[PDB]
Amino acid sequence: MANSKNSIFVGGAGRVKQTIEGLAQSAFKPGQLLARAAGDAIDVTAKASTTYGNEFLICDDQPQTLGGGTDVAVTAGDTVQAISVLPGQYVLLSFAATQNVTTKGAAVASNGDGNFKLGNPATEQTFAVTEEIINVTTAGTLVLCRAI
Amino acid sequence: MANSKNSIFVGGAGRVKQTIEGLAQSAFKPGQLLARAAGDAIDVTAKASTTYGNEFLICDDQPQTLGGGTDVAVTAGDTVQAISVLPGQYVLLSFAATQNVTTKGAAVASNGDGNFKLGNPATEQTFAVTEEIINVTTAGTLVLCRAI
Amino acid sequence: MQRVDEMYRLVDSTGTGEDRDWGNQTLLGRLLSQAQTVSIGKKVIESRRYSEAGRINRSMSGQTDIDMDKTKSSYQKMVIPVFDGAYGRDFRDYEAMRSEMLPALAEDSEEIEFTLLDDVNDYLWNGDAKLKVDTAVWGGLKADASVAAYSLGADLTTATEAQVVAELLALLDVLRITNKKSGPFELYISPQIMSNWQKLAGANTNGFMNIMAAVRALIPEFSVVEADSALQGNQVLCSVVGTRGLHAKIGMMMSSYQVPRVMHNDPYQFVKWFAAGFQSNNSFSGLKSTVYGS
Amino acid sequence: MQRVDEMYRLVDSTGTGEDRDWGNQTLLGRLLSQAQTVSIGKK
Repeated sequence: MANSKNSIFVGGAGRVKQTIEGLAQSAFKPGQLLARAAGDAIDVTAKASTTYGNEFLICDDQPQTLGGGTDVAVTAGDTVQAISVLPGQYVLLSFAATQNVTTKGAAVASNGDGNFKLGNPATEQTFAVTEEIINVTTAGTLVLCRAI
Repeated sequence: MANSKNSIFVGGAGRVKQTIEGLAQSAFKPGQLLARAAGDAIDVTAKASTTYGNEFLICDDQPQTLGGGTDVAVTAGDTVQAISVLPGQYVLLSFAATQNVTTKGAAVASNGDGNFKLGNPATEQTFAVTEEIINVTTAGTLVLCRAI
Repeated sequence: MQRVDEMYRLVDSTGTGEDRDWGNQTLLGRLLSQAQTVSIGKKVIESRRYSEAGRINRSMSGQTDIDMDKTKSSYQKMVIPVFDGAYGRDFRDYEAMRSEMLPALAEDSEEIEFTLLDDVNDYLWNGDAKLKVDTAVWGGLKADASVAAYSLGADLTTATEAQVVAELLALLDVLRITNKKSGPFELYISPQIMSNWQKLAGANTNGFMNIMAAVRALIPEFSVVEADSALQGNQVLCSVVGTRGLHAKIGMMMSSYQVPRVMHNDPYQFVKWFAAGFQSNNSFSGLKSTVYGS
Repeated sequence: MQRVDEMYRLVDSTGTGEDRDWGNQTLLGRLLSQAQTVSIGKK
């Protein structure tokens, strides 16, 4: 595989990431959309797809010295290190099933389950823009996208 | 007070601010929403809450060597040094009355008077995102918010 | 010089800030002076504790089968978090204040450094339940499960001289009797009691003596008896310090640096950061070593 | 040492012993210091 996908923040050689720490509530996989809640705990979003004003908050992969990878799920009830995405960076998202990415530059909406999808940019908040031409069929595949 | 609020731009230790100079028209307080007008003069916005496309332009505190603080109002008809907020920085805004901030991450809309409020992110432009759990009752209190 | 509308006032901008407290960082000043320095990156520090073991046979001649046994081991966990803080001014201001010789920068480096240690002092007495690696929370010196909780009966702010020593030995006997610990102890008081330990001792009549001088003679096995403002009211704390009791491990010592300026109007910024962690001892059988009074 | 799955635990090997009692062997510490030494075999 010439496109190795073992780091969820691949967005330039001079751009550092912005980290939002917090507590866990469930066991999600790295690369999914999050939403902070009451107390100081983070979990999956579970908001509607047609709701604006959400912050671009994805789950960073955990450190190598804590048993973390791009497919290892997080341990519940602990400190999950996340990423707030600035506009103009590339990040590996995680799409849903049965959608093909044909052109580099389509709009990336947010599904209600914590994954992303190609939606019409007239009724949902556009988070990012596609940057890789692949076709996915299993829910949970990593697709490169630019956050602008 | 462990949360000292005597500088309106607290947004990281490596991020510098973007400054928009201009003339004054009124005597506003630092931390309010502005809007540039004809000539080269700045004042309070006085646009509707349900209007998009506005630039994130808040009033920086004036320099220490000109009688400036986080509560000292500006002198009218002079050079007001302001701040254009890039996405991904924390700034001290100024909210209106009778609204409590419970969860870190709510949407920050703009009231018509030059202050901010927690509005529904479906009919107004979302400027920033809350970052402090406090309850305000007097209009003109400084609340930390991240500009994404 | 001055103008003519300002010849009625003379000024002196020598400046004087605030005074901190009374007995502010007496405990933390002793822990961070006896601390062991580990490398940064080590988030969890495991210390081993072993047991006691043995069998003894006896006879009158000396020819019997001699038995044998060996010692077990167990482990204990702490955690090392990182603290940080920064400060900074703009460009037009600091070039203006350089001319007047008002410092305004070195009198900030001596000011954030006090507020930096205040949250460590907050962490030591109140552990935030959001730095946990596997099971190595800290919880704080007044809510931890590694700290013996003992409820006081008599209020030490209004009691006489006799009820003080009668209820200070009942605190020390949760370290000599029901927890089997020995060695030199230390005692820490709230200032609402250290002030009220100056009233009249009713027993001694050879003049006037205070209760505080009746504990620095009656209980000689006490290394220091100081005040610390983290407690408040009717609360005390007695424990052991050193490597066998309450101890601290420093990840990275307190260092400071300046964010470099690129353009001509880059604001001045400085950063101070620090990393250390705390844990009270616990023997292999499970005998605690710190008592927090009420 | 230190499998790279963990590599985050400074495991120390000191031991930190086990404490005595306060008044464990005070009497026997005085008897065995003033004792007379006889030869073995004398029962």
